[PDB]
Parts: sequence; C-alpha cells; structure tokens
Amino acid sequence: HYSIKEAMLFSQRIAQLSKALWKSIEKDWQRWIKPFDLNINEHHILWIAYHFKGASISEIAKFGVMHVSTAFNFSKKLEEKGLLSFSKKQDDKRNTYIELTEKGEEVLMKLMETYDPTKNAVFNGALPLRELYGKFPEILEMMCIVRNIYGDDFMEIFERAFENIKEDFIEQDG
Amino acid sequence: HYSIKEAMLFSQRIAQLSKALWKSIEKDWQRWIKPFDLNINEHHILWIAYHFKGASISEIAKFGVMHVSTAFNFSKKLEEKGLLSFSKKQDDKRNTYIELTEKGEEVLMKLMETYDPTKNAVFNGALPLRELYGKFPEILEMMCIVRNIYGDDFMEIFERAFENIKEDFIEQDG
Amino acid sequence: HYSIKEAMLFSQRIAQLSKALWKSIEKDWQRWIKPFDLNINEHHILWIAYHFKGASISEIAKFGVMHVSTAFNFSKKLEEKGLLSFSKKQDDKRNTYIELTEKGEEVLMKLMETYDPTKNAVFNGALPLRELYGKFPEILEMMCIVRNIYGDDFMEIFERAFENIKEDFIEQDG
Amino acid sequence: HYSIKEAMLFSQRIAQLSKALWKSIEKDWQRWIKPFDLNINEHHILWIAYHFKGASISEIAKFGVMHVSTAFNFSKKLEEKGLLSFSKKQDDKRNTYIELTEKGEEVLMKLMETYDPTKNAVFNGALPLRELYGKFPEILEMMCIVRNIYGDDFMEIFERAFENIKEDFIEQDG
Repeated sequence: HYSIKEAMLFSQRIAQLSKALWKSIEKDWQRWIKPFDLNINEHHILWIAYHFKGASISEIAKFGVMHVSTAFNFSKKLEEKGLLSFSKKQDDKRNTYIELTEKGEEVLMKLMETYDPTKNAVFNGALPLRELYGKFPEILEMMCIVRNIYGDDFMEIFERAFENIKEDFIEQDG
Repeated sequence: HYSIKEAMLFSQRIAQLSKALWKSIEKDWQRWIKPFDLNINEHHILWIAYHFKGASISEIAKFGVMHVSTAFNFSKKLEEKGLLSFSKKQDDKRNTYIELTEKGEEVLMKLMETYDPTKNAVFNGALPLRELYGKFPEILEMMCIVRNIYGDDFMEIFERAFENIKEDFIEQDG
Repeated sequence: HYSIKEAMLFSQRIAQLSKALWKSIEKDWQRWIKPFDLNINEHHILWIAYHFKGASISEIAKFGVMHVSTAFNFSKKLEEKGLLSFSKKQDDKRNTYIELTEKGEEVLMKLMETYDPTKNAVFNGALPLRELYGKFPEILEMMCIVRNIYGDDFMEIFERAFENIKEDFIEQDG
Repeated sequence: HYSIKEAMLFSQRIAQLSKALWKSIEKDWQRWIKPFDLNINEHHILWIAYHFKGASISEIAKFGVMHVSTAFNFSKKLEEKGLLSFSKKQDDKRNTYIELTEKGEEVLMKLMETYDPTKNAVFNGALPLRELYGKFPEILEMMCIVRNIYGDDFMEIFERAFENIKEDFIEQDG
C-alpha cells in the first residue's frame, strides 16, 4: 500500500534535514563546552548524571545514544578528572554505576553562567516560528518517531530535564 | 521577552532529539552503503552529483553540510575510484568542479536495487504517523528552521531530489 | 490520567477557534454564492453531486454535515429550479437518489469563473504560513480528529474533490 | 506565484473541515447548555463576562464572533433574567458596558459541575492524538490563521480563559 518512491523521498528528506540539524548543533555545542576541554558525549553524561543521579553505564548509553563501550571510556576519563564517581552494587552485579561530583556539578554551573542562546544557531532560527506560535516549536512530528523507535524509557529524559531545569538555581542574572 | 529557561528547555529538547535522529540514520545509512566501501559523506556527494550535475566542491560542501576541505578529500578518493570526474573552468577559476561517471551512476543504481525501507529505522517509526495523516510526515516545523539557517539555496536540494526521483528508472520491481 | 482542567482548556480553545473559522468562511462563502440565490447547504449538495454523481440524500446528509430532513428540503428546492434531478432505485428502495443537471453544472462553472481567492479571508490569512512551508497549510492535526469522528467514508470527499478538481476545465484564464 | 487550483483545493479542504468542527461542537455545546435554556451565543457572553469583567457589547461582539446587533439582543435577554448587568460610562459614552451577576456566575458553576468531556465529541476524537503527543493537540496551524485574521486583541481571550481556568474553584470532585 506504500510506494518505494514515497519512501525514498521521505528518507532523502529526513536524512538531509537530520544531518543539517546535528552538524549545526555540534558546532554550537562544542564551542560552548570546549572551554572546559570536554566533548558532546562527555557533557551528555554529565547532564544525564544530574537528571538521573545513579544510573548504569548501560542506561547512560541508552539515554546518551552511545555505545556501552563508548560511554565507559568517557565516564572513566571523567572520573580521572574528579567530575564523576563510580559505584558497584551489592549481591552480584555485573553493572557499574555512576554519580556526579561537586567539581562536576560546579563545571555544569559555570557553563550555565555562559549560556548565550543568541550564539546558538537553532535558537535564532526558531525565533520566527516562536513569534507565529507564541512559544518555541514543539516539533511533535519528530518527537513521535523517536519515541516509536528508542522507547518510552528513553523519552523520560525530557521530562526529568524539564522538571529539574524548572527547579534550577542561578541560570543567569535573575 | 524570552526566558533563558524556555531557551534551555528548547535547546535540550532539540539537541537530544537531533542526536537520536542522526545516530539512527547513520546506522541504517552506513549498513546500506558499506557493501560498496563508502561513507555517508562520499555517498552524499555521489547523490549531490546526480541532483546537481556540475557543482563546485564549495557547493558540494554547502549541500553536503561538510567542510570544503573535507569534501575535497572524499571527492578526490572518489575520482581515484572512477566513480567521479573533475573539471576546471575557463578564464580564471580558483574553483574545481565535479561530475559523476557511468561507474559512479551504476553504483547508485545497484544500491537502489537494494533499498529495503523496512530495515531503515525511521521508516518503520514513521509508519504510525503516516496512517493517521494518510501520508508520510512532512515535519514542516523542522524544515522551517533549517531554511532559516542554511539558506534557501541549500534547501533547493530537496526540490531537485524529488523531481529527479519522480523521473527515475528501475527503483525495484515495477 | 487526564485532568478535567486540561480538558476544559482544550474545549474552550477549539470551540473559540472553530466558531471563528466557520463564521469567517460563512461570510465569504455566502457572498460568493448569493448572486445565484443559494445557501451554503444547497451549494454543498451541488458540489457533492459533482464529486459523487448519484448519492442517497442520506449520504448527502453525511457528507454535507446536514440532517437528512434538511438535505431533503434543499434538494427538493433544487430540483424545482432544474439545478438537480431525482431518481428511485429498483427492487424495493426506501431511499431517494440525486443527480446534477446541465443547468446545475453550468451554475457551478460560472461561480468558478468568479472565484477570487483574494476576497476569501482564510486564503489571505494562510498566505503567511504558506510562505514558510512553501505550500498551503495542511492542518493535519484537525484532519485527524474529524476522521476519528465522522468516519473514513466521510473523509473520502476530500480525495474525490481533489482528483476531480485536478481534472477540471476553465477555472479562470489559463 | 500561486495556482488558482491549489487555492480551490485549500478552500474546499478547510471549508469542509470547519463545517464538520462547528456542527459537532454545536451539538455537544447545546446539549450542555440547554438544561438552562440558553444558546451558544448567550453562553459565550456569559463566559466572556467572566474572562473580561467589564466590556463593551462591541468587544463582546468581537470576542464572541457576533454582530453588535446580535450581541445586544442576547445581552438584553440576559439582563432580563438577572444573569447579567448593564452599565454606562461617564463623560460622553455611546457605548453600553456589561458585567456578570451572582445568579449568572452560579449558573456557570452548576454547568461546570455537569461538564462530562466524555460526551463531547472532539474530546474523544482528540484522545488518539493526545496519546501520541503526550498532551492535547495544540492545532497551531489553525491558530496562526485566526490571529492573522481576527487580530491579536481577539486572541487574548485564550490567555485570560486559560489563566482564569487555572485559578478556578470546584470544577468537579477534587
């Protein structure tokens, strides 16, 4: 009931649009986090550690869209800075668990003190759509596919990010 | 008139959603193109060469969301396969121009003969939204930001991709 | 799992938005059809008769969002003009069926010769959203609810309207 | 730059969709308000009176999508019930102003005690889209046209309706 043509059209559409979105976010994300000598995957774990305090590196991998192997290496380089701590559970656990540090939290805070959304590209690009809608675009069409792929357990990172950001101290002036 | 809080919420929203979209497309794109020993940026140039027959590597970079330096190296490794050809313009041109080859076109065709949209993730993930809308999601909210960033000249790749795909031979059976 | 508050908010939202949409379409629809001394429900039947050539007044009621009683009276006043014809089926049929006339078709055509979308309000109001999307808004969110209510058989009027309009003679110049 | 064909397609699309939306809301709105012997335009004024305490009948007409003449007659039949009160301003005012009564407020409250969103059609029809989006559809595409027509001053009724509904007593149990 579905044409291969309309499929290829869809795929070429979203593949070009997704690469434009990640590559532009990469540039603004890296410039924001490079003054602390970190990469986007390491920072992802540092924010995942704030939003979920104690999580297996396997969960860090799922929420981080990383390989388990990849998340291990960056988490270990993060402990070796003191920005993160490691824990092992009782009984019999193969899993290795992860928490943040006061040095790690403070690094996130001084990054928050330097958050200029003006410099970020997608922010300015979404200012037109915000003025017509009254609020930032909620891109529900995209959000539906991602849940329908990664799972509802993956999507819960948005909820906990929002609620923790809602109860947040000293973002900037005021 | 805009809260820094609603900005951070937006940024964390789209940054998590964009990374999920590119990483899942990467895996399905690479598996599709790896039987020919190519990467996603090289294939991008091979499709850009079909949709725009003669283009500067600088335009290949803009449409490809690549650095000019990066597009040069992959285009040169593509000529050294015979999948692509190079040209230089008259008068005085610093620019180096690019065309496809019959070997390069045929490689795209045998990849088209192996296009199973079932294996691609975002395809199956968009089947729910297609049934409710009658047709594949057009994600216009995203498409507006990207144009408002990369430029209308960048966006013309979708038009020429659609029209060339509409006039396409032997995708699969029928 | 659902708040009565978010329900009331939704209802007050769509009830105010729907009344604004119908009342503004009423004014532009009536001004367009009043030079022929017809109402919006009568014209609806005249277009339903073009898109579905022979239909029961009960189907005219479903597609017309009219009562069966209401559709009868207007269809009868339409036959008594010669803009429409009536038929009765074989065997044993309670139903009364309906077709268009050459006088009725020509009335639709001279209305088509007078279609100025500039005067229609929603047209100009949708010009902003069309420029950002490249094409007229497809309001899929609304279209999903209506199908989920009236039925898929009701929705088929859009398909046959589009395809018949695609194969249409002398709309205006060219 | 715009086809008359794509215009007619758009108009037939939204005209059929808007009539389906108003007619279905009419039936559920009237059944909800008929036990108090009121019509949808009268109830509209009674809610406009709650959301804007003292407003000219001309503003009631704009927010109510009514004629000034029509809003006068229903407001006068509302005062003659004691559900509403009238006032005249100082200096020199042609305008006649309007406020609610305790009898009028209590009528709205006992209607709120009888609000079953299950019986309302569009509510159940929007339950599918809510489950995929996590929240009720916000139909921003429609909301943009209406603002681009009726004006931003008209749209402020949604803001004051939301904020007043957010600070509301005894909707139902809890």
